[PDB]
Amino acid sequence: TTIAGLVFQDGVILGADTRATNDSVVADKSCEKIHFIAPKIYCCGAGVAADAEAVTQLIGSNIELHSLYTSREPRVVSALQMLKQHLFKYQGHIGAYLIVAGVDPTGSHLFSIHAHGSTDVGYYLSLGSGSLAAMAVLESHWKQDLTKEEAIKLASDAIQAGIWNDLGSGSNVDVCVMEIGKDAEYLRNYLTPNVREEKQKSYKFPRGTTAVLKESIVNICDIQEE
Amino acid sequence: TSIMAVTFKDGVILGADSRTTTGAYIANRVTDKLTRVHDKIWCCRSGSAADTQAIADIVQYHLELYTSQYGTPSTETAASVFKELCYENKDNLTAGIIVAGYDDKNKGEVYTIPLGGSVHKLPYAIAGSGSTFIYGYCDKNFRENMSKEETVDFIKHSLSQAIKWDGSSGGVIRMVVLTAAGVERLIFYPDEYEQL
Amino acid sequence: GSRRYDSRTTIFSPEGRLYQVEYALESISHAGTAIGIMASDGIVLAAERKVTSTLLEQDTSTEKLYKLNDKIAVAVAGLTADAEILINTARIHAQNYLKTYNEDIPVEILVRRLSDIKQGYTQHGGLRPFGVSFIYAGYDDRYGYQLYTSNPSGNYTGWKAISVGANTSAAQTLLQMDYKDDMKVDDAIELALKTLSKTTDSSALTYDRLEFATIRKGANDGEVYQKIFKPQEIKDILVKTGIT
Amino acid sequence: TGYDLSNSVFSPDGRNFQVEYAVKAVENGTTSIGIKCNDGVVFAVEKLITSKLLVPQKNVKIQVVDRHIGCVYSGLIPDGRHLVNRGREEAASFKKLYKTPIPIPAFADRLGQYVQAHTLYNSVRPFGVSTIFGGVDKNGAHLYMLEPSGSYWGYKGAATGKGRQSAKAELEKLVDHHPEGLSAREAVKQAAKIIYLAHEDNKEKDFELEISWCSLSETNGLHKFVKGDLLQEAIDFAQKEIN
Amino acid sequence: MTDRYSFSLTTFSPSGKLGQIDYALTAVKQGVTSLGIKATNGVVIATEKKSSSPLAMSETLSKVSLLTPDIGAVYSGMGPDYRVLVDKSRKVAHTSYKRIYGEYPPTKLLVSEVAKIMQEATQSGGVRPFGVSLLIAGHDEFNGFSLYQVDPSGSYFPWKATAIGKGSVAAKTFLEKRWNDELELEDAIHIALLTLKESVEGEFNGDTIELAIIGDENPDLLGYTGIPTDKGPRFRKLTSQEINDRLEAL
Amino acid sequence: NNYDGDTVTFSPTGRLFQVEYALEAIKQGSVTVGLRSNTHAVLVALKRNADELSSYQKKIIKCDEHMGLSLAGLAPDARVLSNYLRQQCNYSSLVFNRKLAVERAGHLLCDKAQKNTQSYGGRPYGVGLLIIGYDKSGAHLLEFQPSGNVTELYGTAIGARSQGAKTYLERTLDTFIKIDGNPDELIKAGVEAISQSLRDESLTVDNLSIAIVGKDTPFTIYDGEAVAKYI
Amino acid sequence: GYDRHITIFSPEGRLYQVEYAFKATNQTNINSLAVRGKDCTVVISQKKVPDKLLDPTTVSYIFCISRTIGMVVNGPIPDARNAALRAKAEAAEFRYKYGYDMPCDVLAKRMANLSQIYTQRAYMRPLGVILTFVSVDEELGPSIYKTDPAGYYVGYKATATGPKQQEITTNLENHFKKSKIDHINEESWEKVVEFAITHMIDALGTEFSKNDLEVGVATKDKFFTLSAENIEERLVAIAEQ
Amino acid sequence: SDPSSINGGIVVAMTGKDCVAIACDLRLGSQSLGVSNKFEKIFHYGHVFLGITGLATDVTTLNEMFRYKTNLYKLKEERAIEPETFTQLVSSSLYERRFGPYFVGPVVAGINSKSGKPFIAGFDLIGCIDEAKDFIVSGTASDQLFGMCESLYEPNLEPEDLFETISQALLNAADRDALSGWGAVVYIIKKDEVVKRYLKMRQD
Ligand SMILES: *[C@@H](CS(C)(=O)=O)[C@H](Cc1ccc(CN)cc1)NC(=O)CNC(=O)[C@H](CC(C)C)NC(=O)[C@H](Cc1ccccc1)N=[N+]=[N-]
Ligand SMILES: [Cl-]
Ligand SMILES: [Mg+2]
Ligand SMILES: [Mg+2]
Ligand SMILES: [Mg+2]
Ligand SMILES: [Mg+2]
Repeated sequence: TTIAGLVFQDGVILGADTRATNDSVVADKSCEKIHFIAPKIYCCGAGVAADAEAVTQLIGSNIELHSLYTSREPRVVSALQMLKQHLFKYQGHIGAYLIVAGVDPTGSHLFSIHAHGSTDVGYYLSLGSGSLAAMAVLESHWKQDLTKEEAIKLASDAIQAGIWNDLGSGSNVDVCVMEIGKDAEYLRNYLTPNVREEKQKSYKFPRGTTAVLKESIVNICDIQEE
Repeated sequence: TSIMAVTFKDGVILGADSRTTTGAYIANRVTDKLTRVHDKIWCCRSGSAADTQAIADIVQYHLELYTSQYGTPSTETAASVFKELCYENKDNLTAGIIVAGYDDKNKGEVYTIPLGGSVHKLPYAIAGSGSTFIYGYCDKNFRENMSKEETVDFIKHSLSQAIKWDGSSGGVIRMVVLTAAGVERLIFYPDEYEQL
Repeated sequence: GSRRYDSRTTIFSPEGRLYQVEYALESISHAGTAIGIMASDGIVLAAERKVTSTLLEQDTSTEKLYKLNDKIAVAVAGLTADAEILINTARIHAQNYLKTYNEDIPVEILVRRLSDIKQGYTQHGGLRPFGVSFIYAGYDDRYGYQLYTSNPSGNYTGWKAISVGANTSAAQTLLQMDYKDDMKVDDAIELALKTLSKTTDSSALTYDRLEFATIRKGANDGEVYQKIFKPQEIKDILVKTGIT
Repeated sequence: TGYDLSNSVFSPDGRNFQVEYAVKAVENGTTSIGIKCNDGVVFAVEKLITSKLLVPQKNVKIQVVDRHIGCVYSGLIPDGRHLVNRGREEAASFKKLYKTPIPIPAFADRLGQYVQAHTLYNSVRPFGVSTIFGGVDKNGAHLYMLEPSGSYWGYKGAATGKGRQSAKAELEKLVDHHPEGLSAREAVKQAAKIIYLAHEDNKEKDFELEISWCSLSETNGLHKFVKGDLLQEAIDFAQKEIN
Repeated sequence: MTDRYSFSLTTFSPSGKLGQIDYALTAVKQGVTSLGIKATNGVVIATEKKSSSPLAMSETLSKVSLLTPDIGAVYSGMGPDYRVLVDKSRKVAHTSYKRIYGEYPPTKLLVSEVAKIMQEATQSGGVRPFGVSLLIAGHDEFNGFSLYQVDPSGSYFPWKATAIGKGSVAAKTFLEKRWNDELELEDAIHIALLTLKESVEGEFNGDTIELAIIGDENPDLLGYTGIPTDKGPRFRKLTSQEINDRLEAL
Repeated sequence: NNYDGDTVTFSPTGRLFQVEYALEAIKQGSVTVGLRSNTHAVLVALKRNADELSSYQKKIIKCDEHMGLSLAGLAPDARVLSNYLRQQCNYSSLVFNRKLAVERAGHLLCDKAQKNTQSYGGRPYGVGLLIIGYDKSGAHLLEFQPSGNVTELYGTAIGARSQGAKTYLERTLDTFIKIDGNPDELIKAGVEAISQSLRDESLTVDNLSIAIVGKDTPFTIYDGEAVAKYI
Repeated sequence: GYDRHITIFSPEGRLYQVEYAFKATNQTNINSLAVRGKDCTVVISQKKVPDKLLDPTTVSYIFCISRTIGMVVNGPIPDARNAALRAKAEAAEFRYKYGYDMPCDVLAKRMANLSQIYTQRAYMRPLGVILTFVSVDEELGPSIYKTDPAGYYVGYKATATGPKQQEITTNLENHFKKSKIDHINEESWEKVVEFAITHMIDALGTEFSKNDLEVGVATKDKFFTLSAENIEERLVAIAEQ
Repeated sequence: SDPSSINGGIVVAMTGKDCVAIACDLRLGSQSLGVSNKFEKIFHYGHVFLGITGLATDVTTLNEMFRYKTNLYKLKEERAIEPETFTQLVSSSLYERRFGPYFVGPVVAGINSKSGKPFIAGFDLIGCIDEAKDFIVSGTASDQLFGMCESLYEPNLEPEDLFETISQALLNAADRDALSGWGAVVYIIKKDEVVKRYLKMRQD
């Protein structure tokens, strides 16, 4: 996995690749690692996939109820504090590594959360097996007061560095842009640099190639009736 | 990590590096290890980042609730709450915390809480992996009732050496000054302190 | 202390009756009549809704007839909210039995379980009993078609035809007069509707007032079908039997 | 009617009659007082000598909490002890966590909330004691008085029990005649006098005076009982004033 | 310091009445009029903002509440009881449904869960019933639009249109005359405002009336873009201005 | 009247009727006397029989080697409270290698009795106790009432007709307090005191129960022919 | 007639214990008032020290709940302190869990939900208090939110509580009918306090000394109570114009 | 020792044009010993199909669990559960055992009755959802199935072509795994008809 987050002039942006792996095999070629928490708060996940998914969903559910209760827009610090306190409780056994970013009445925010419950504040961050490839790019090119156009370029470049150079990371680039005073725009498959090339042959078989012992109709309906 | 708190004439100064490592990878090179549990009671964190954050967050909560009921807590009271958490959960924590604070009555006070959960009130304290390299230096150069400028230089030179020799320490030298005048944040960059 | 305010819901009267059970039965006597009639080839459940308003959305409404599983249904008389608590328990018990034995729960076993729950509220806990009487209509491969009733006491009994709710005295006399053992579902449908039509406190019996259901072993290829009648279908069967 | 039969029931007035009935038990008890002085507090109490068989100086009524707080009470004596036992647990857990000994206002609320909790349910009875307590903390001397309702305020002088009106009148004179303040040793003498004057309400049986004090100069801010020569000096001063 | 009320406070009287439920219904009768009308392409729920003081800011007191993005609720009776029911209803929609199935519950099932909560206050130890009747309007994919009433007993009924509280008898007669199965949402809003005017004494405007709809999906109110399947909340509370506009065409 | 249904209810004059009714059970109980000098402390108890076939109900219980009590009222409640005292005496010895002070024992009984008077469901204890003991500050005599009130005394009596014995001790105070290093004369004074509370019946050999504790005397109970000496 | 002793419905649909808790509210015979400025929220309350033996510095019905939130109570002090301690605990726990300071209106709602529970659950009695919360909220600005024994709560432009609340309420109503705004258009809190005191004097028809009042002021990022000398300065300014 | 490979077996699912296919082998073993050649791994709850590989006791348990849950769903909702909703239910139910998981590799397959859209999904043992457009694989020969599917598959196959592709993917994968085979079953699922076919394969 390669996930990153960086801040720009009046916003924060998250990036992520789309490859989920089981050991050395590619389980998923188009998985969304950018998780929804609130309309304007998003979370990138690395580590154990089910853990990263479940924890963001749970905090997202609790954030929604909290928002209803208080009649206020949820804050990124609330998501951060709830995530870290949950992750800390489980002592790293929930192996979720997250980059949380969003906009709220306080402003725009960017945090990282580790599975053991530690949190960081940063202007640019990266997590997962491709974090070093991504951080190399962010360290070379990040500056203050980036425009949105520069920020999307840098974020996607950081994710790409991971895609190419890290075996853990691959396939496509997802991005989410959270800008102050605007709707957050979620850009799944922002880049598609790894479309499979056309195959040499078609392996569509002649019908009747497979030997069959029995056939039957399955009754899937309720009550066959009189 | 390299951290220290030093009492002086007008109050106390906390000092820290900014490096957080996961093995040999620097996970964060601009970490803020000086953390606020009350207006003029701060702490320096070393050991498990998860654990020291979790503790500091609980202490901040306790002192906030103390303040609602009984007014401003002493620095001793803050150190006691840190100690209580560290000591009672010593089997599940890796936390080395220096607590520093300013009362008007007591002036500058420094308390160090190492791994065990013991408390030690000191004129100054050093801690973290990089502190080993500056026990000699700090013992020879520390004086009581220094000025603000002398204490800033003492911390700057000390942590400069700690950073130089410890790979686990590095980045910027952050400091927080606690006096009657208020709370002042200072930062010192590599180009400044490396040439000392 | 608190003792002062305790109604003591689980005590005997000097005569040896359970006050709250008796008063719950009095409550149930005012509820809309429900009739169950068991035939050789199926069971009928008919029931009268209580709250005639023109603005009640009848097609999505369910106050009387509930489904427990594919083989067993109930007709309710009393507090609907109380009944739904018990119904969800019964639905779970059926699925627990199915998970354990890999066979659908026998009708009597489900009925006993519910009746045992109701009983508990009359003997311990200090809570009010459930103000509900059920007619259970069901099928299994042991006894075939079965009708039961349970009441707030937790007593249950088996029936060929039975009524609960309002005017049960009048209703049970009329059923006892016209029921026969060789009867069929179509005849039982007619008997159920005729009985309600005479015992109703309303001026006339109409489709918007009724909930109606049949359990038939007259599904395709010897299976059992539960039919909860839609409003239009109740209106058709009222015209067919000649009541409207 | 029936509003007075159960604790925590509001009458149509807005009153909890059971608490007001607990006050009657307090009013029935012996006289106890508290005097705030310059750098501390003085507590004194009337102990009715029911019989010659009572051992003198043994049935001690005033109780210490932690090392710096004194508590005295009038009414049902066991209820007072139960409250002090709680106070000691509160003062211990405060010191355990926060290191510093419990401040007097902090301590006052700990008792206050606990007594108030016994007016919230019908399963408990209100406390049949008014408790006068106080001591010296980091912010100086404090004297409090705590009623069966959970109500408490800070006081210059406090009094409760059967001789409270008599005592209160005497305390009010001291407040008027000493605006700059009263010394610790003066307050001991005046406390003795006030208990002696307040004994006209319990005049049938003779009594035994008991005094305690916390003072920053005289006891190092610790609670101590007034004993021996200092006690006898206060009894002599009190005996002189009544005659 | 014990809860000793482990016995029912609601019990059957000799006549078969559950007194506390009847008395809760009497409290609902005293409460301010609220109503619900179901159209073909929507539902409307409405009530009077009976302001307890003119110094009070009646905007802060929401009588009409969002439970889920596609389900809304209004009440008549005791406001505090309603407020806590809305809190529990919102939560139960997550715990007993969204966290299991990854989608919001349909109207009838959320209603069933609220009904259950109210039923339990009618039988559990040491509690009185809730002193509210709720009108819950909602939409879901397989049931379409729906309107439900929920009483202190825990009983619930689906309605085409109804009213509860103060002037409900007169209001229900008014709705019977006006309702048909071919109403558009705007027609239902119009009828709602007419019906509600009869039970209101004083001022009748957008500031003294609360009105919400379950209608079309509002992608503008969603807050984000990039997921085609999430089209936005069907619940929408009408503004003070939006109400006043329709009161001119009244 | 209306305020005597349970212990949790104050009357309009600030009285706890259930506690006062428990106090009444003590007055119905058989007389027992307690008294002490500087060296020794003595319990004397008039035991009560059901009829001529029955045994005489035991009135005195040992709590430790240096402490014990006599009872008047509900004997099962005395058993509970004495057992509690035994445990507290034992806890002091095991944990602190320390004999429990008699004053502290009284404080413990007060607080145990108090909890029953403030909480619902419970009832007050229906028994009065006279605790004697010899500790690090010499001889002691306590009187426990189930209201909670414990009182350190030179001498006292509780039970039916106890006022006669109590008046005698009040007169004799100056004499019996001086009976130091003479256990037999102190017991005599206790036996003479309890005699003032007798009517019709007199002190026989299986009627009388005496106990003593002192300087070099463990708490020991005398019954039967052991007390014939003092009749 | 046990429907009047515990919190269950009377035949009329009433909770008599809630109604009698409202009557306990006025047992102190103290009137409170709260108003909003531009940058502030001011709360004033009558202070009556009838006994000369009382330490007047400890007689207060205004509480500092959090740094941002203040709370004035109308009702007996034991219930006031019960409510104060809980509100403090709730405000601190909120900050710990959710990472930002508890808003005034959210605390008011929380305390009101707690009050509701006492009206539904039999074993708990209602607290005989009306809680007026004040802050300068970081989202909503100057805020007044009031809770009662029924569990009802609502926001206010201004409010008054006590025996003579109707007189104070109508006085304030009439002022805001003139100005046609939801607040006191005044820059400094000092002048908003002067307004509050002046309009209480007019409404109640009584003059005040420095020891007859008790004042609380909410500004951005702190709530604080005025000393007797701070109030005296306020009273001098009122008299001088 | 490794629970997921004691009993063995495989499930593969594929999408086609207005259809889905789900297939499984029939082997149940105790490591090397073959025990049963009739152990089907594909179940159905209404029109939603669930294949489950892994530890056989959990395969059976989860089938009984999802039958239970979908039956109660149907009674309350008054409609059969859809593939997308069921997928979330499987995920929920697996993750609630996060720290004592069922050792399984479930595969959902079905057609949404309202939208008509073909749907397949796979999960790890703790409920992470892989919602593939093309195919899902599971079991002890998952590597082999990935290799077969990835080359053999092409989108928008007609039901009777899709049958040949999924069958050849299963069979040839199974023959390279010691713990899979011993017979196979292929379900071809269309919006309102489902055909079940048992395949002839080598019995070693
Ligand atoms: C990259 C993280 S990494 C290896 O640190 O670079 C991605 C992040 C990610 C992918 C997908 C989502 C979608 N919700 C979110 C985040 N993570 C992975 O590739 C990690 N992969 C997995 O966790 C597997 C996902 C399956 C869908 C293939 N799951 C497993 O391998 C589990 C792990 C596990 C099992 C038992 C106990 C603990 C952990 N089982 N196996 N084999
Ligand atoms: Cl709440
Ligand atoms: Mg270095
Ligand atoms: Mg109550
Ligand atoms: Mg093989
Ligand atoms: Mg083989």
